[PDB]
Amino acid sequence: MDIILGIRVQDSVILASSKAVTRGISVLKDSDDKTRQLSPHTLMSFAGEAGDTVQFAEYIQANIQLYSIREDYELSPQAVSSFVRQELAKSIRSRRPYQVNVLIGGYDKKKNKPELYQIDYLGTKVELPYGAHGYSGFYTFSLLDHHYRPDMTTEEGLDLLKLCVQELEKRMPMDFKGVIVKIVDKDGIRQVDDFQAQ
Amino acid sequence: SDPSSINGGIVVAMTGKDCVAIACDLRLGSQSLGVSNKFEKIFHYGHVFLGITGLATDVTTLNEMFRYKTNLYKLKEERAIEPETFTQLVSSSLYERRFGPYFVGPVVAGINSKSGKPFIAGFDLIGCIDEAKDFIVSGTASDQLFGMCESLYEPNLEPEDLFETISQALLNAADRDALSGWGAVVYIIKKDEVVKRYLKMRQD
Amino acid sequence: MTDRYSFSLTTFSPSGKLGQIDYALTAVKQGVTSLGIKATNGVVIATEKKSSSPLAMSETLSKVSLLTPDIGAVYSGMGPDYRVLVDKSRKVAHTSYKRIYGEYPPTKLLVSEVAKIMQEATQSGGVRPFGVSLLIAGHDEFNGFSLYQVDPSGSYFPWKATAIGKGSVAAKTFLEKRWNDELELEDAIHIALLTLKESVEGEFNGDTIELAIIGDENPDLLGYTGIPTDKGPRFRKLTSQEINDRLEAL
Amino acid sequence: TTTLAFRFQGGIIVAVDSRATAGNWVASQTVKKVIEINPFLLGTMAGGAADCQFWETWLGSQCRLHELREKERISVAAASKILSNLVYQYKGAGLSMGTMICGYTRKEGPTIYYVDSDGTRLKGDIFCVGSGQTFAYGVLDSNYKWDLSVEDALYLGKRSILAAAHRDAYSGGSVNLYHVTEDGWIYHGNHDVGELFWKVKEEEGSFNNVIG
Amino acid sequence: GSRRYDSRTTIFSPEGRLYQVEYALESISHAGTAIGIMASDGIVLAAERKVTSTLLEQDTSTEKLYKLNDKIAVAVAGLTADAEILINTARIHAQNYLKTYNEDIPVEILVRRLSDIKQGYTQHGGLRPFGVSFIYAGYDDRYGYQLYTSNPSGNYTGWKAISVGANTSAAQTLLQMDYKDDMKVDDAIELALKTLSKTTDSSALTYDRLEFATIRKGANDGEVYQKIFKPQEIKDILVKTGIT
Amino acid sequence: FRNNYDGDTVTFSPTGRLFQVEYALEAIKQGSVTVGLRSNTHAVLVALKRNADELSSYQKKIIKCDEHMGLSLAGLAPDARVLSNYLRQQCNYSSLVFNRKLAVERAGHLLCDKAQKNTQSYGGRPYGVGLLIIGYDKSGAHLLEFQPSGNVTELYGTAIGARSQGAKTYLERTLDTFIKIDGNPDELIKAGVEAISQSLRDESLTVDNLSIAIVGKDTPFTIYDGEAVAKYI
Amino acid sequence: GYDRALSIFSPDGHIFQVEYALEAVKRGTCAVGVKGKNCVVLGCERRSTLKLQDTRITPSKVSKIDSHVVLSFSGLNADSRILIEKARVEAQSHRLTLEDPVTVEYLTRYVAGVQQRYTQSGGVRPFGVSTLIAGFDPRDDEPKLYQTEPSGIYSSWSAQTIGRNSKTVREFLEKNYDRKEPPATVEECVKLTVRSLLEVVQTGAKNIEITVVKPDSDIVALSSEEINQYVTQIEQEKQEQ
Amino acid sequence: DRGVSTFSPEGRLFQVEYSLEAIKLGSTAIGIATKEGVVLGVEKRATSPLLESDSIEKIVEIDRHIGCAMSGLTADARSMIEHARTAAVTHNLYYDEDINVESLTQSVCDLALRFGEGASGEERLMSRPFGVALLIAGHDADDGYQLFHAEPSGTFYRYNAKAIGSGSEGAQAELLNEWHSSLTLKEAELLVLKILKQVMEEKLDENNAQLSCITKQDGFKIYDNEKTAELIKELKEKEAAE
Ligand SMILES: CC(C)C[C@H](NC(=O)[C@H](Cc1ccccc1)NC(=O)c1cnccn1)B(O)O
Repeated sequence: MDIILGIRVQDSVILASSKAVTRGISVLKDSDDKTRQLSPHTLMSFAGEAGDTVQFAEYIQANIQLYSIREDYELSPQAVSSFVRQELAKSIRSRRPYQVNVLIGGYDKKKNKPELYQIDYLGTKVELPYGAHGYSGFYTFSLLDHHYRPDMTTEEGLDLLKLCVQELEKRMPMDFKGVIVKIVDKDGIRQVDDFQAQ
Repeated sequence: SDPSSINGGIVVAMTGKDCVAIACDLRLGSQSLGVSNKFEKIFHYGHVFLGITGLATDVTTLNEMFRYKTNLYKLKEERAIEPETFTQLVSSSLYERRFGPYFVGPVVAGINSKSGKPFIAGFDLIGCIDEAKDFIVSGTASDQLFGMCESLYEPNLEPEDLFETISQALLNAADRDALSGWGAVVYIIKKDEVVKRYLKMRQD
Repeated sequence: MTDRYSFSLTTFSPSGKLGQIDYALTAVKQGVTSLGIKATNGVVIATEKKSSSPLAMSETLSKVSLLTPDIGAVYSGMGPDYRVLVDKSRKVAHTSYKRIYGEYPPTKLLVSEVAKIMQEATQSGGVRPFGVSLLIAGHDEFNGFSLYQVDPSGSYFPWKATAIGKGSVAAKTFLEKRWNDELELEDAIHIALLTLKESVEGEFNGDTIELAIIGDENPDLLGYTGIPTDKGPRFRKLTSQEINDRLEAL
Repeated sequence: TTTLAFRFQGGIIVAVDSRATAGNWVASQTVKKVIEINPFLLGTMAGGAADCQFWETWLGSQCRLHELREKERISVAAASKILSNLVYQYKGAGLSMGTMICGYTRKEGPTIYYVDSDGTRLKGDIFCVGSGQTFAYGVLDSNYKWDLSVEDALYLGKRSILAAAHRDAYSGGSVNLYHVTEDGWIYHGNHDVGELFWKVKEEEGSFNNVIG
Repeated sequence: GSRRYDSRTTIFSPEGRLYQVEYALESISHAGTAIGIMASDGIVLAAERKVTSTLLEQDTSTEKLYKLNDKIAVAVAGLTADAEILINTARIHAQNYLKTYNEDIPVEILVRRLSDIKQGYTQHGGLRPFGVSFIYAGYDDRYGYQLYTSNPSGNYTGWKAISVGANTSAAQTLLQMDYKDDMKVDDAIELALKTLSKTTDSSALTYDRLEFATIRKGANDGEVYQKIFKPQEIKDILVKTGIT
Repeated sequence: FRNNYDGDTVTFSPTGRLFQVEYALEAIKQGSVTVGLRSNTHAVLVALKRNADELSSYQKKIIKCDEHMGLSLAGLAPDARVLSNYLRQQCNYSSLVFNRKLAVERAGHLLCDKAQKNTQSYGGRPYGVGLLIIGYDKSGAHLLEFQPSGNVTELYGTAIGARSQGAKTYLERTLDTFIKIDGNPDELIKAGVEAISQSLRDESLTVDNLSIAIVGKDTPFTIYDGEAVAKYI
Repeated sequence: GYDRALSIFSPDGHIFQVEYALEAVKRGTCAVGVKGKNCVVLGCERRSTLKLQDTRITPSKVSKIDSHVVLSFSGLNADSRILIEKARVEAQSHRLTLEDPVTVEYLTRYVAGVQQRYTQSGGVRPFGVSTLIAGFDPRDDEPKLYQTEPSGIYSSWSAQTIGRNSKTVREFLEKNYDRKEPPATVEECVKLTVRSLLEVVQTGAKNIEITVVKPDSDIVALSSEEINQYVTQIEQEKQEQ
Repeated sequence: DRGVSTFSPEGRLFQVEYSLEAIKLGSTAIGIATKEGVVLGVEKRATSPLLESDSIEKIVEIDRHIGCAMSGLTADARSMIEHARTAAVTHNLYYDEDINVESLTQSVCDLALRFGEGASGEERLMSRPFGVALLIAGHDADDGYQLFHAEPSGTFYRYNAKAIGSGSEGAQAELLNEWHSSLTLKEAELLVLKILKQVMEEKLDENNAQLSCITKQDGFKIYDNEKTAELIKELKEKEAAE
């Protein structure tokens, strides 16, 4: 293990996810979007076992969308993350657990605060200013421990990501083919198309 | 391999003079990697306090489960659950999963609202109740906690003294455990009030 | 074979009555009088042992049953229906309460369980409602002493005092005159014996009358010693001799 | 096995080998590793012969069912997700398939999906699958342009399988070629490696190493 | 066989009505009236205890007002035993929601669910419906104070003020006349007691024949409080409003 | 009387009759006539097929159950499809498990027991079809009559359906002659076609109107229709 | 356990339980749908047996099944919730497996199939509900309107109405709707929809609700004032003659 | 009450017979089989001019070589078609070949008697018989162009020509006279259109009726409205010619 990073700045949550899909010996794809929009203001990134990954993400997506239609309302990021954790918590004691790790980034339109949730395949949840899954954190957590401020702008947060990705590109053994970066704020979810060279 | 050693974490409880205290560390880890330093392992239903050590996912699950059951209890009984009773509810709830247990070390602290009598208890992962008069210890530094407690402890301590004791017991046990620490929180429970203090400790 | 009665046998009639529940209550009306009275330091339940043969041994048929060490029951209506409700009440007190909080259920909750069992007989496929009304008396630490009536519909209500069955209307009236909130348990047993004498046709003694109390803990009735917090059931069935003693000061 | 599919200006090129092995035993040199799902849909086979052949023949039936039900051609996305979702039900049972679902609907344009028995489903322009995949990739990656002619594309496909048939012990026999446009797939023949190899060497100057 | 004795609880009448629902509704109409009034700063629930006696212990009693949540409560009109079955499942549903999302259940979600359970008894399983009508009083952070009503059909609707049980038509007319949108809780309390006092089928409206509750944002907290009125509290507030 | 006791198969009448079963029996009588008869070497089925219009097919009356066993039907055709199918499975089970051709007598007992279960249980119904079963087993040629009541009888000959009483009296009269018609298939069929024509009234038995079946010594159960029955008209 | 055949044939070949389910529809509040050239409008009446309701929280008559499809109905309210839920669930299921939202015809066929199933299954009664389903297929800019009934039959309509006095409003629409020239605009479509309800509702600012569905998931409900501005203008046409 | 699978004293199943009455109330459907194909026609019968008539689907494809027409409670036909399609596709999956028209019809008819409240024999969970009759038409290698009438009794008959629904007894007498083993496909189209025109209440046009055929070469086709309209021009011109 895909790179999965997240950072909560002043007014947004930024998610960066690696683009590579490698099966055994070959890199099959270099433009893979390891993310699902759960609702207009809630984004989920994921990494783990081959099939389980998308299967789990899409299943969560279907459920949140169902909720949205039934209630004509958008669940808070805290509610969505609690729902996801419970699903993973059941999963781990079933016949074949979902081997999927997730980051949930949401903008809570009720409070006006960004929120980042890290949940692993066991259903271990924690809320964080920044997080990662797999080996990513081994390089990135120290950079972020050093450079992170809670009042940082979205632009500052992107620079700090750029720093993290540079460190990963230098020291990680795998070629993860760069990241796709997405911002979650008051106005929704957008993709930075210019991270290949920013 | 050992679900009790993945996330790391300690909880300790003591009785004093007309008071009880319960403490935990704040670390949430994934083997060697520290993940969160804000992971509190003490919860409370009414005036009854519960700390859980062990696998974090089960720690969270069990909290949500006891909240659920104590809410229902209160609606039917029209009173808050008592420490004695809750201890029984924990035990039977854990034993219910005898051959597929929750990987946790629960700890109950509180003062009976009717009798004023201080109460603590500890459990194994399958619900065996240990109801000590002095202290209960739990977590990846339980050996260290037993050592600290067995020496530092004395009966009938005043809330302000009991605070100093339980804090030293926890702090010094945590610092000999790679998987415990990263912050610490202590609850001093008296009939009338409950005080909560975050301790200053090594961040390594 | 196979129960193919998967439909309700109790349904609403155009006027909105539930026929079978009414008819069950009618069966309760034909039943021997029973009554309960709540004192400050106890509760008494009483009824008449209406033996069906002088060849029958009336001790082998108790109408007053212990449900938990602090809770007792009595009824008016169909005896066999009552008996199975006692079996079930005793069991549910364990499965739904003791096996979960390590203590016996408070009176209201055990009542609440009984009532549910009776409600279900009113709605489930292929059954008839229970043909009984129960009086349940008990004690618990946090609610103190308490008397409850449970009817075939599954409804229950708390009482200071009441009577059910044959002479209930007369007996209820007699209790309204005699009841006050300062009654000691002995006084209540006295009121109970007076009230029941109006209902009994024949002999009125400790062999005919079945009476039980919920009062003080009885450590002599525990069967063991050594655990301070086990201070003995509060439920006590009075002996034939204990009744006759109070019938001389009547 | 080596199978490939790539998307270009002219649509989809699909090229596969035809070898089956049992250990070191060559079981067949004449396996049909392309399944014609419908006039506009192709599936490729890699891994377990039975698994692929059975579940892709089954896919055909599920697609035909769709068209009777919705009075319209199945989408490439929907077809692939059927096989994907089925295969995912069986995860861990030991199904062994590396598969490519290729088609040309109006709504999606020329479309390739990679589906395997791990439950992985990916959309893309270039895929090589099988034990000889890496060999096919070298040739394909170095000569691919969107702007290839139908003729050059067909040849690059055919030449890529030739590369893999040569180096990979478990690939070989013959090449089967397909071109896909909106009008439907067109078969472009069965080319035996035994004759294709010498032809290509002589005309191209490649395989200079081999004495011939 | 059995078919002989089947009342067929879930068929349509030729006029397209459901027999058992209608007869259940007829039973509800004889039950003690319950009133719900929503104000801007809170909600009121009031209900007349049907049939009473000197010996009925009112301190230990509850037949009409039930707590479902810390933020939701109901008033009952109909069979108490039937209501308790429904009340218990409602408490569970609330807790299931709370465990799933870590948020208290929005009032409508709970109401819709209970209404769905009732609707089912109307369409399959050949059982009699629950002889219950509910008034729901609750608060949540999406809609604020809310008042709902459900009946044996499994239909539910939202109200500023409503009544269930006996004499609803007279009571509805009275509430329609005196209710105003800018009402306070304290004014709502008075309206509910006036209305019950004007529709009782008893001589006079005494404390021992009532159950009373309020849902208030009690301003000094900046969080919502459910007050189930104790018998003495009803006796007091009955004097203040001028009924003695 | 009757109206109160004919609601289902689970109800006895005061005289001990089961009317639902008797009503099933009435569907047989309303069915088209079919005949069965046997020698010691062969067994023959002859059936008069019925059409709906002159634009309709004539509905098939003969079903094969195994290589040595088959049947003709009178009544509800779907019920015959269900019962022949069950018989097909029993014939099949005997072969796979025991490598044994099922005794015709044994097939008789199986059909009886299957029909019976539907005459004593609630929500079920009797079968509304009569069946004539012929076969050649280890004890020679056989003919069976199945009634939806469960009654199965072994016979030399019989007929069921509308106007069936004609052929039945013919067979009863012919008995001594046809029982001997061994080693000659065409003559046994001729006797069968002569039997079935004793039950004609409406119309004559035509080429696409006849259905005949034969089984015996060295003849696997075979169905004849149309052109192939021409030499018997 | 309970599998009694409640929907059976009677001697003349009718299924009374279905026929009676239709009677339940006839008692429901009226519902109407008209398709414009480039939109579909759904109109519903609000009853006046009782008034003192909370309109904020009371279940509205038009339901979103997905972002591009709406559903309205006449008949038993409770019964309709069961249908809406199954339809919403199916909509997400379709998006999950097909990777495309449902067509209006697909969704309509599903709801109708559920309705039919309840007319030949043991132990259940038919839905006392008829529905109008309206919207636009993914990536279509051709408006769709369908109707279902308790039997399970469904079909598409240029304009249709259901419920009490639907007979009246159908008449209006029949001699007022021209297929050659659908209402060219959202505005003249909404106006035709209100007009048809004004035949039956008999004075109704707060008694009429209107939902407008435009292509690509653009669905809006009108407020009382916006609706009342239509009622005001329509009654001026009558007096100017 | 009375069991759903009770016999009448005449030996008929009450529910099946009543079901047959429901079918008599349905829209007319007509099938004609020739050596050049089988034609299937139906009366659309819209209940209002606001109903978009082309959304009336009473002729459906089962497979490329089998189509069918329905009459009666048409909603009842959906699960019958679903079963038929599955049987056809399934057969092809198992046998790498087309299902025979007769085998397909038999499969559909097997569903028919699977109604009741628990009948001792197998699991018949369907509360009532289907209230729809079907005309199943197609081609196969062995027995050519075929027309079958599938009833809710589980029985099916093969027909040279057959009408079902409201005008069926009338239409059938007309078919009795008009059909011969030599019609061409064109003659059969015209003949369905003519018979449908007689029995229909409205004036038959290309909107209120629908034509279709199944030929060996092109499979099952539903004629679009423009094609049928020209056949309607054409039938009028020949009736006017004498
Ligand atoms: C899809 C099949 C037909 C093609 C090839 N598979 C086989 O030859 C597989 C073994 C294999 C070899 C290399 C990699 C994976 C699996 N062989 C078979 O399935 C097989 C089937 N029948 C007889 C003998 N072998 B392949 O993917 O290299």
